[PDB]
Amino acid sequence: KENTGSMKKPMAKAYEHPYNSEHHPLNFSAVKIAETFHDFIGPEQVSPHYESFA
Amino acid sequence: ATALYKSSALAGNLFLYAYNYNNFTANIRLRTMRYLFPVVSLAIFGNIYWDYRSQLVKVNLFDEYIQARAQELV
Ligand SMILES: CCCCCCCCCCCCCCCCCC(=O)OC[C@H](COP(=O)([O-])OCC(O)COP(=O)([O-])OC[C@@H](COC(=O)CCCCCCCCCCCCCCCCC)OC(=O)CCCCCCCCCCCCCCCCC)OC(=O)CCCCCCCCCCCCCCCCC
Ligand SMILES: CCCCCCCCCCCCCCCCCC(=O)OC[C@H](COP(=O)([O-])OCC(O)COP(=O)([O-])OC[C@@H](COC(=O)CCCCCCCCCCCCCCCCC)OC(=O)CCCCCCCCCCCCCCCCC)OC(=O)CCCCCCCCCCCCCCCCC
Repeated sequence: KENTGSMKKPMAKAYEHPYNSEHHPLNFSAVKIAETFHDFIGPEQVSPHYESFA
Repeated sequence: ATALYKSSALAGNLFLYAYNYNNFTANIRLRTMRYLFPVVSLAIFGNIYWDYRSQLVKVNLFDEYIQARAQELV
């Protein structure tokens, strides 16, 4: 009997806010400022060498 | 040069509002900027054009006088 089960059709989509995006988030937080910050300073500059540059 | 720079800096503010349009428009914490950004923009435009317009008037007054006074002296 369990094998005979089926699945209902779910809703197509929920509400899509016309003024919020992943790159331009509507509300503010320090998390998004952190993403923009580490994109500016770039990722950790990992050295492949065995001795320091200086 | 001064009028062109101050016009580009004003255009820069319009980009800042356009680049952040969704926040200035939908977030109520930024309503005061949405409401008063254009008033400041007009007051800035007015200063830019006022100075250019006044300078233009004076240059034309100066040019028409030296021509008239010169012919009298001739
Ligand atoms: C027409 C011809 C003219 C042009 C000719 C061309 C010449 C152009 C010159 C370019 C030279 C090549 C450039 C190479 C890279 C930059 C130089 C460098 O050393 O980088 C490697 C050096 C470390 O080498 P590393 O092995 O790759 O790093 C391994 C570790 O990650 C590091 O950390 P660690 O702790 O894990 O490991 C040990 C660490 C231990 O030591 C340290 O970590 C140093 C600690 C410093 C950080 C402490 C906090 C202070 C910083 C706060 C930030 C303030 C600035 C920002 C805020 C204002 C916004 C602008 O490093 C060391 O081993 C000793 C330090 C290196 C020797 C001492 C160098 C002192 C001067 C360097 C700083 C410049 C000061 C300003 C001078 C300029 C005056 C206007 O990087 C730095 O520490 C900072 C670099 C920033 C330098 C900016 C200035 C560039 C101009 C360089 C000219 C030479 C200096 C002239 C000053 C003379 C004063 C005595
Ligand atoms: C060491 C040498 C020194 C050289 C000095 C020069 C240094 C470089 C300068 C760089 C800054 C200037 C940028 C020049 C363009 C460079 C191309 C570029 O953007 O990089 C590649 C850039 C991609 O960036 P990516 O680095 O590859 O990756 C970005 C990530 O994906 C993330 O995507 P994202 O979209 O979020 O990234 C945005 C990205 C790129 O954002 C952009 O979309 C670039 C567009 C920036 C427009 C600048 C304002 C100009 C307003 C229009 C004036 C038009 C006048 C003529 C009108 C004729 C028609 C009547 O970054 C920026 O937003 C740059 C903004 C720079 C700061 C501007 C602050 C202004 C206030 C301070 C004023 C100071 C006085 C000077 C102001 C001068 C103003 C003339 O390419 C594009 O974005 C393609 C855009 C395609 C659609 C554009 C549609 C037109 C948009 C116009 C906006 C209209 C605003 C409202 C109207 C205002 C007029 C009344």
